[PDB]
Amino acid sequence: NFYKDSYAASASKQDFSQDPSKFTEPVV
Amino acid sequence: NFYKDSYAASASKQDFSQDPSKFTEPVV
Amino acid sequence: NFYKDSYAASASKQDFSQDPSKFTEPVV
Amino acid sequence: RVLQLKLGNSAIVTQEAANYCCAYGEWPNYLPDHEAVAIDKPTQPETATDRFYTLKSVKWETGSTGWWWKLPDALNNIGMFGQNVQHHYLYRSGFLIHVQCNATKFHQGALLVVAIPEHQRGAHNTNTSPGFDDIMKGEEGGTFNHPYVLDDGTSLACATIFPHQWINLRTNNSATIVLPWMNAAPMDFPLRHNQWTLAIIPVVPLGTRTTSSMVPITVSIAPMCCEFNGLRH
Amino acid sequence: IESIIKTATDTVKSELGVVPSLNAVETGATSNTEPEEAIQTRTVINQHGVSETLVENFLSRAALVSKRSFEYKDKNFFKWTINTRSFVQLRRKLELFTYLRFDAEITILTTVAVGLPDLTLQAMFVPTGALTPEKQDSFHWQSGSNASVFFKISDPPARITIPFMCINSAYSVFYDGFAGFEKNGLYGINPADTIGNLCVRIVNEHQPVGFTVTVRVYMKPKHIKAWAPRPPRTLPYMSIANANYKGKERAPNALSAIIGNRDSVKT
Amino acid sequence: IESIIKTATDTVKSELGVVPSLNAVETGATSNTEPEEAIQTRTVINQHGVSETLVENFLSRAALVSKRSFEYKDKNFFKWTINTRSFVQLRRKLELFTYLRFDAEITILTTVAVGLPDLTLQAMFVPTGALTPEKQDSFHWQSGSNASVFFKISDPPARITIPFMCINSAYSVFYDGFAGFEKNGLYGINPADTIGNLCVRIVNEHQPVGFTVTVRVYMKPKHIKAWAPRPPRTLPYMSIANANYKGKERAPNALSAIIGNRDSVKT
Amino acid sequence: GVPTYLLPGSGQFLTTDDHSSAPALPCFNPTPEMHIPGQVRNMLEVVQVESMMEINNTESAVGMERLKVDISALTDVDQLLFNIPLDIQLDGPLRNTLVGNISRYYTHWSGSLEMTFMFCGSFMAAGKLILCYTPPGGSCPTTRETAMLGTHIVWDFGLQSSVTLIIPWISGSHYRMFNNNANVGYVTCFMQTNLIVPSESSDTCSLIGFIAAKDDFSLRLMRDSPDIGQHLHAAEAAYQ
Amino acid sequence: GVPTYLLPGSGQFLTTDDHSSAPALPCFNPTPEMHIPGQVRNMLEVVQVE
Amino acid sequence: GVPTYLLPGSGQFLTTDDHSSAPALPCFNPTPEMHIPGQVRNMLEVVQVE
Repeated sequence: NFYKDSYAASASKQDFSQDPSKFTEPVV
Repeated sequence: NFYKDSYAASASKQDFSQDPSKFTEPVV
Repeated sequence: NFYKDSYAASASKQDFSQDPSKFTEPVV
Repeated sequence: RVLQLKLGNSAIVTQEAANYCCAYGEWPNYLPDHEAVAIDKPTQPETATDRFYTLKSVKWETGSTGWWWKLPDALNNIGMFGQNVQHHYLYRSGFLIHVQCNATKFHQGALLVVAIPEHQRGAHNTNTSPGFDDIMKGEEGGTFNHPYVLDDGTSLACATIFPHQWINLRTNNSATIVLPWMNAAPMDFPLRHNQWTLAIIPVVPLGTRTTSSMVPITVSIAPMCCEFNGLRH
Repeated sequence: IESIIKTATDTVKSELGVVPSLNAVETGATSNTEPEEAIQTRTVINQHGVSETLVENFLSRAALVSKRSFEYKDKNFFKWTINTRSFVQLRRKLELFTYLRFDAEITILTTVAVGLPDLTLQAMFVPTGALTPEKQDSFHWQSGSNASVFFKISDPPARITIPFMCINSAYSVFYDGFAGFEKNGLYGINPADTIGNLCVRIVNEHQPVGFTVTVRVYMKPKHIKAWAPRPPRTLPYMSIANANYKGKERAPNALSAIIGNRDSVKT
Repeated sequence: IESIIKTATDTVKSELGVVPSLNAVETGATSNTEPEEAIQTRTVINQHGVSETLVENFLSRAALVSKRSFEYKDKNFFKWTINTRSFVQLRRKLELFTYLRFDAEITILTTVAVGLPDLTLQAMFVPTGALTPEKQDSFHWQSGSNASVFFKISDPPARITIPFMCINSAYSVFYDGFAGFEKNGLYGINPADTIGNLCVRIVNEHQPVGFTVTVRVYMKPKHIKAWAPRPPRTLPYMSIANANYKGKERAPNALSAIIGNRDSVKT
Repeated sequence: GVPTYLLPGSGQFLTTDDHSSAPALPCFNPTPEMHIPGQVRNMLEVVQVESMMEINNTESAVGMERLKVDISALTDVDQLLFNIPLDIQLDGPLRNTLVGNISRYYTHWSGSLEMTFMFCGSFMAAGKLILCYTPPGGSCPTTRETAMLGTHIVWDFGLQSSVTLIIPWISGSHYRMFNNNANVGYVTCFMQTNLIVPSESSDTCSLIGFIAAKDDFSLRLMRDSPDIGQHLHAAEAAYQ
Repeated sequence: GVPTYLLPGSGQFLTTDDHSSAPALPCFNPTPEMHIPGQVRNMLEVVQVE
Repeated sequence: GVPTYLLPGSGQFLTTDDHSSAPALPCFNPTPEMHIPGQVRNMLEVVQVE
């Protein structure tokens, strides 16, 4: 990215942080 | 900027230094 | 390579690691 | 293993069911300071509105399609919650839905207690959008017209992706869903927008040898962590 | 407990006459009896990458969201209100979520149908809360505030990133509610979620051309976040605005029967 | 014992009346009696690089794998199932291996035969397990999932790298076996090894043009690995699917005689 | 004065590229993020979740009846109640699921499935069932005496209202391929015993089965979905 | 010999861009700044006023 | 604003080039390699054989 804005950048395909539990086990 | 002149550069959107007081309180 | 993927890169002409023995001498 | 939820002045005799559903794994809390928008100090009732508003018992016969209540549309007249909804410009409140069904050991049946966020309903077969008196129902609460597609063209078969429970009349008799504030805005309008939709659909219908069998379903909503801004009057 | 999951999970091996206890579905819990516990297994180091199922990769494709031809000699240009609800392939893929937060990315791609002329185009993005041009040559086209973009035909296609425009934190995809505050305001429309109005005209003054300009607008949304997934819509659509459902006369994807039939359940 | 071999091997010098012992071919062993041992030699530092015989360099050339002309006024476009078996020059060079693992690299190169028009093309890659467009203008062309690519004529040719697509670890070049599980499934076809279906159309609406578009698809496979080399096929081919053999009526490359004859073995 | 030259593939529009483009609104301050519950950061989080199977995908089952299998007293001992083919490619009981409808955006799939069958009779209603898992390749069994061999689970009603059943991932290839197939597997269910209700409970008990993908599940090579695709009301109204 | 290729959106004129362009007058010595009172550096300074 | 200029031989297709091109399928997870016996890494391994 050489643009001054941040949303102008390429896509961020790095959000590997899952949390499958919050749908399968939404309990307490 | 790769031009030798300085005004040829991109815009400088970094002047965040406000002073609202000099219009609202121009008193002594 | 400036692409995010790895197969998009140029060819890797660096695999000089031969093993001629495994065809000429496949014995034990 | 009999139990008594005491919240506010209201109190419900319940069964201890395992695993009280905190929807999407979150207990509801107040609006944090770094996410607020309205600069004025919001009113936070702690026992006036935080109480079990129990709606009418609804007759589950052997041919019912389901029941749906929209929150807080069901509670826009009831109690001190309706004395703030109709006196504030904004609200923010999670909910704690306790759906209890009263069967014998002989009745068969199965219920899907599910809380659909932003259940934008659909009208069957017509290109006219659903009217204002077709979405907002109040304490009465509507009835599904085509529950198999959740009245919006989606599928009930996939509807367990939402926060859901089960009332299987063998295993249990009560459901409990605890709801956080699900919205794209920190606060929203209490007469223009329904966040959730408590949907109770009979998957397996009711049955015993007397074919006139009816079982009532009790539904009780308590708002958790109420907030309100913009007090008129 | 969130955890970085870069590959699909591994399988430990398993071990006679063991006695497991119990299960519960009715609490709303997906059963997490392991393949280790229920049946015999072996050691599998699993190297299948989950990356293509990411919510970024699932939606950041440049789907064609508009294809509008206009004749040059609205007439003489087109204005287009931005929605992803145009084509049913992308919309069902977006109706899998309740709240979506993305930065859009428009790519206007221009052709000329019937010596083929070289022209200069203008693709002005007018966000909602401003004035769109009615005529082809209003003074709204040289509005120096609106983020216009000039581009030829014989060049690579023009491409601009439009940021996250909503005043809420996410676009409400569905909206159980009513726009405005009066009872005739329609159901399922949020005024906050409106992107803008992209309008494209041909800059040149009127040429004796017998040519048709076919314009294609693409959108690869990016920096995508998502919230509260939904059941995918099975029935055919009935409009762009409301989620009305009709069903087909025969299975599959009918109102009575979403799945196509067979002889019997036991055959 | 694998060892990095960057140049061809060196020759040590050699030394009267020496007595070497024995040999064995019948164990399957190539005889490794050195040039040092069998005859007189001298010191040769050898500097001939083996790099051009690498399996990368032997196959990573952009061979033309398709040349399909279509007439614009399937008709109006072409769809092409990807195989390297099209032209016999590249296939025999690939029939030198049993299992091949490569990342392909497509380069579509477009010309216009009979003021020559400037057009925009679309080259959509539809992998197998999806829908290819039957008509020129189906809704399959704006399928936002398939990796389409738009390119003009007057510009450098379009170029995309297609990854290793197979669900196995290598493309089975030959396949001693049968596709599917039923007895009419054909011999020598692996369903796993299918690359995809590249299809190219002209984007423009119908122009009064009396022009022919000749399209050439190139493929320089790269990141190549290879396994189990094979004898090169000497006989002329009979199809693309099966490895049937016919032979020619006269030597060389005949069924009875691969090598051209001479008078006698002793002449 | 940098000496450059254009490669082939210059000036192309590749509809799957990823390149930083020019912003429309400069120094646009976006609306700040706010912690909305239930963020999906990977679609296998959705596929992990249970969802219902239409086991009764037949004619003479309409709407909600297509989800449940009715066990009467007319169904005798060792009668096949249902078979569920494990072809998520084929348009059968697994398509209208979370695991089905998200996998159809993907050509190649791997990983293990997981069924769970909930019994919805009366409390007093007791009786046995045998859920046998046929692997790929093996044909569907027709008798309990054949179903007693493979991978069965003898399940009793009065003792247990739900049975988890693992479909293990068995394949020679690292994935399967969705066609534009032959026995990914089967689960069948036989009446091990009769159905026994007392004289007041309903003599027609019902089952509903679920399916969820397990934690080893994985998907690649994104296609477009076969389901949707086509009149659209107010479609031209965005322009006019 | 740098190997480059053009992206889409090459050669466009975006009327809100911010790119360093070519100067007209080279080594132009501008008239030096002089402290004029009441510099507005943000328009919310104006909106703050009654 | 990098000042560039095109060399001769720009925009040519040389059918023996070696340049990193654009990928078709982004973040495509390829099928992982598996040790198949008898890997040829140089064709002189074949020519060495009787």
